[PDB]
Amino acid sequence: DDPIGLFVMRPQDGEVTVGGSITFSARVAGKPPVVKWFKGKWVDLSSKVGQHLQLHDSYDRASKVYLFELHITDAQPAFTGSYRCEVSTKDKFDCSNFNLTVHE
Amino acid sequence: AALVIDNGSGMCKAGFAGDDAPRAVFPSIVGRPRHQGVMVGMGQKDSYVGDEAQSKRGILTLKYPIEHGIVTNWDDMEKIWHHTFYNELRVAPEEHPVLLTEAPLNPKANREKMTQIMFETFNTPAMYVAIQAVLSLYASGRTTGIVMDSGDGVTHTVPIYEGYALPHAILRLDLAGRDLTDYLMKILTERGYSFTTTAEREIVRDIKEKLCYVALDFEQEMATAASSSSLEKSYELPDGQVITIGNERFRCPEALFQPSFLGMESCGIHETTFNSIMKCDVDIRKDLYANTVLSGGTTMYPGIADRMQKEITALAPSTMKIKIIAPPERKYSVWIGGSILASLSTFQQMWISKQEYDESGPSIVHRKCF
Amino acid sequence: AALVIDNGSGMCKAGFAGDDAPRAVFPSIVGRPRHQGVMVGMGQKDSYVGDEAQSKRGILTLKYPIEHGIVTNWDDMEKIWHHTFYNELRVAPEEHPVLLTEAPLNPKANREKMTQIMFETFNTPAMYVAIQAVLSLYASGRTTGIVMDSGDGVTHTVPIYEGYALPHAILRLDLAGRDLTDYLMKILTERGYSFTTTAEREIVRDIKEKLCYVALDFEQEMATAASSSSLEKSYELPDGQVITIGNERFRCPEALFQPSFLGMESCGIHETTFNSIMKCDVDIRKDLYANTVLSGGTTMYPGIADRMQKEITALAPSTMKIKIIAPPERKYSVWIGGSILASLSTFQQMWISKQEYDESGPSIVHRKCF
Amino acid sequence: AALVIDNGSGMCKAGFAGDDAPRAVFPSIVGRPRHQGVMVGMGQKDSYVGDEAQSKRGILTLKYPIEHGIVTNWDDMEKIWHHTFYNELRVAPEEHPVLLTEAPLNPKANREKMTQIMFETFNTPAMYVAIQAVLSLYASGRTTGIVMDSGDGVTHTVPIYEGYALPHAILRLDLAGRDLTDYLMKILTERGYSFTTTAEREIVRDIKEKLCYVALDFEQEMATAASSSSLEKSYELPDGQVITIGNERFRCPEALFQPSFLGMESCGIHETTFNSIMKCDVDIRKDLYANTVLSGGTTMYPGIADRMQKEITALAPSTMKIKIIAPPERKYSVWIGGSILASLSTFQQMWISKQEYDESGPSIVHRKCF
Repeated sequence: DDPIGLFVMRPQDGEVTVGGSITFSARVAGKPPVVKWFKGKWVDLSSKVGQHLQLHDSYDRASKVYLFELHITDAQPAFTGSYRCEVSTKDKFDCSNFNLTVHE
Repeated sequence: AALVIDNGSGMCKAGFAGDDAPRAVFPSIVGRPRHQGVMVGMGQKDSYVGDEAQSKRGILTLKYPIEHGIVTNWDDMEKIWHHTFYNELRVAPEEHPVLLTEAPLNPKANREKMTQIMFETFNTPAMYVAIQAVLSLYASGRTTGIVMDSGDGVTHTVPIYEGYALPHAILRLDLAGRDLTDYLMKILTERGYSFTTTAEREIVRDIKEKLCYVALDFEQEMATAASSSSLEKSYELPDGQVITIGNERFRCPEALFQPSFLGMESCGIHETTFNSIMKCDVDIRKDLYANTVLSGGTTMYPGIADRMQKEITALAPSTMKIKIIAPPERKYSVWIGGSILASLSTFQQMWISKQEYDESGPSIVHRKCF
Repeated sequence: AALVIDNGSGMCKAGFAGDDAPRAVFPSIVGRPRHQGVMVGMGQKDSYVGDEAQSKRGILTLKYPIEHGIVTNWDDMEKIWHHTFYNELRVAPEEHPVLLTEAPLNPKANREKMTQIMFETFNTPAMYVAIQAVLSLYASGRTTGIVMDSGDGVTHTVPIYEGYALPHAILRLDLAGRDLTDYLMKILTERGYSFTTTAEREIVRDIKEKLCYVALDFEQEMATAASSSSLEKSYELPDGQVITIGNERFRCPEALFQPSFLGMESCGIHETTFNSIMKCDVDIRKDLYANTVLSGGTTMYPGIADRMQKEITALAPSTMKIKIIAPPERKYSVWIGGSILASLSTFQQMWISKQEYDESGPSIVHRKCF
Repeated sequence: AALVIDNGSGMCKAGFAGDDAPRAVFPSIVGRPRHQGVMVGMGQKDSYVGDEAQSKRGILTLKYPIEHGIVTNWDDMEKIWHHTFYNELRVAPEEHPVLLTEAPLNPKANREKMTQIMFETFNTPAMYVAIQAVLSLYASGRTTGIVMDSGDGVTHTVPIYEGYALPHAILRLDLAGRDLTDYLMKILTERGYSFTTTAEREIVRDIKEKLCYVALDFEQEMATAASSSSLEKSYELPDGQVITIGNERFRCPEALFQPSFLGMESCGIHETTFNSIMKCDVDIRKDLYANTVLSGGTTMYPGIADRMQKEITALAPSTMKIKIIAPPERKYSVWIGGSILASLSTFQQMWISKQEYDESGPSIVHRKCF
């Protein structure tokens, strides 16, 4: 098909209302992989973490799969746009593209 | 024209470049109502910014966005900046360039994020970040000397010789007016008065600003405290309660001189100045001793210049006379320096353009400036 | 031998130095007959002191001599001291030295007056005043740790490292069992039971001591309070009335954890411990976290140690496991420390002599001891 | 039998002559209790010496007896020496001769006083003082070469040809590991971590010893700093806090190479080595380039030997190859040279004797030896 990347599960597109909360996640197959969340090409979400954005990382022993989560709360209209998820491993680099839309 | 904003802890100073005094000065506090209100027709106003908080202080809980020269929460800062421009200045950032002030030995993240918020949160054609010690020096009108900069946030020392910088010689000291306030509230309890709330915490700060002073000699005033006649003064609270303080008032300012009372190893403000000078080269040491400049919010208390003068002279060689210049309105000197800096023709090319930021990114701040 | 008296709000603990437990323990209350009695042959007894008051509680109005670690009325204290020596101890102050315990961050006047009353009101060859947190540590036998001392009067935190104490690190919290009692009486009214009298005010305190416990998780027990088969218990009053409480009793202890219910800004007991630790140096922090000691009247309720352990571990880094030592008879630990302290040979030299007091004056208490 | 003591800033190395490894090694620090502790039965102990100070580091304030190869306070040194002979060695100076090591270009007063303390404070039949660079050479077992000696105190260069020493060619450099530590603590603040206390100052030094390394190419690693994958390594503090450092970690070692970062005009370690060689004659220069020897506490950082070889070969003509010998356990090499020197038959005749000291006086130290 095409090479199969580091994501068992790719981030998914979603819609969020004003004042609501939306969660996006990425799964990586089994040193632990490092994930960067980007708004546009040059905006790093990790430096944008405050009341509006949270980052959560978890590891599950049973499946040997790492789950990375992006948490958005009180999603303002200003958050509408294109978001890019990048994950790096010992031997591989990979990225995924998804869009967040805020209505109202 | 241009806009200059001085963001030290506890206060926000803002105004237009080319002006002697800032348009608006207010405390840097963000407050939220901790208690539920049971009424109909209330604004609700999730938070209050600036002096608005001071009036409605009892209901609210007060949070300081900047601690020890470090911004703890960025969104609160954004509300403050929003408040400074639209609420008082009544101007658009797009129309005017904006100058911000930075404390010495400050972390990299604070400068990079601050520029990122100004370029994207507010749309500004250009902006610049400068060090607090150098702006005070321009307000003074002197290009050579040593600047002692202390405020609510953190005490900083930065010697200046003919336009050259000496990074090794620059010393950061973790002493501040806010730190003094914690010492002060603690000292009141021994006398039978206790404050455990943030709202009255500022009340002692108000007390400290005018009632507190610096003793010429700590041992001698404390010694004469036995016959407390002139050492006791009555202070009136908004409550209506009356507070009287004696030897307690002068010793709080003493703590800057004596960090031991606070419990920290680091040397006092006068010793730190010596450390910066010792680090510096022998050729430029003689002018620095007589060129001492005092700036910041907590340098206001009377007797600071006089106590520093004897202490610096005592530790230093008697070979050269020691002169300290601490002019009135020293608190506003940093903002004033910013206003003059913006005014100069050469400086405008120097501003970090919006255009430069978009390609290269937030990391250019360290690359372009000091 | 020597005499040791532990004074905290609500209770008096006293006994001979060098013994396992104090000779007599009774509540610290002064009560006067508010109602005029119409009889002949009545003693009249203008005031009643101690447990005697509890027996005749309905007629009398009860006043606590010590509020928030502060003695409101000095002559009431004198009556209780008289009562402790002459009534239960059956000893003369002249014969034995006397040790007293004092709360941290306590006003200067209380220590100076207390010695003045002991030297002149009761004659004694020597006396000494010590801080409550250190004595509790002695009962433990531990030389290093952090002591959480909360009594009926005021909650105090005092970290100790290898016998050395940091004054800056010591934090005073205005939470107490008596404060909890006011909360408790307020909470009972919603159920449908009302107490507006000091005499039955103590009755809820009695209820609080055994019936009230600290929930492992506030949200989960309250959630499970919808169906009550285990939460509700029946308490029998002296009157003969039956009182049943549900989710109401566990939340009273919760307020120490959650000052917000009380309406005060100051952080809960677990946060305060963190504040004290943050103040302390990085090198000594690791031992302090696992050396937590619980002492005082209000630390009696079950589940306190378990709730504190999870909360401290959550806020603190996961790198070091946290140990909290809360042994049984923790309430009497302060007195025990006092009895052991008196017993050591070195300590006796350290006592403030009657002879020293007459020339130098009452002000020497601060000068000599901490 | 004889005793050999290697004294340099930050560490004390001691043992018995004729043995490959020293019996006891500990840091050279004196610490006093800055905070008054309140307890009964405390050992007190006005000062702590050695590793004892490290354990009780938070309460104490640490002062180094030796700065830049210069002893700041003589009494503190005496306590250290007392500590080494009695606490770990468990031997009497009267019974065994004692060998001490001296830094090059050191002022005359330190050598005369050091012998004076040894003969008067501790009774010993004989003692000798030797230069640190020559002892390292003996440990190596090489007759001719150039010795680069850098430690916690001061960097020293001493070229040796056939046992003959050239006084003019000897170069002293003011760069040291302790100096690096100040740079390191200063660099941590930009990241967002601040250390202003001597007790945690040591903690960064601990970090520096294992975490820090020397880049083959400074410019290339810094360039690759943006993609921080392997550059950032986690560190654990006694506090429990976690520290991560990236490009910051390798630049600290760089400072020795680049004094400009520290602001000093004096040239880096590789250029200084060149100056010693330039000073030397044509006949002996060719072997010296191939005979470079590295020794001392701060030379333990990995990559130093590879970078020095690279830099010396580049600056030096291609006409001859450049070999640098930097064996493992180079830090302890000076002590071993001292132990081997004492064991040699010729050396025992060459001892400064107690008998010799008393008639002639302290001034014989310069007269008798180099």
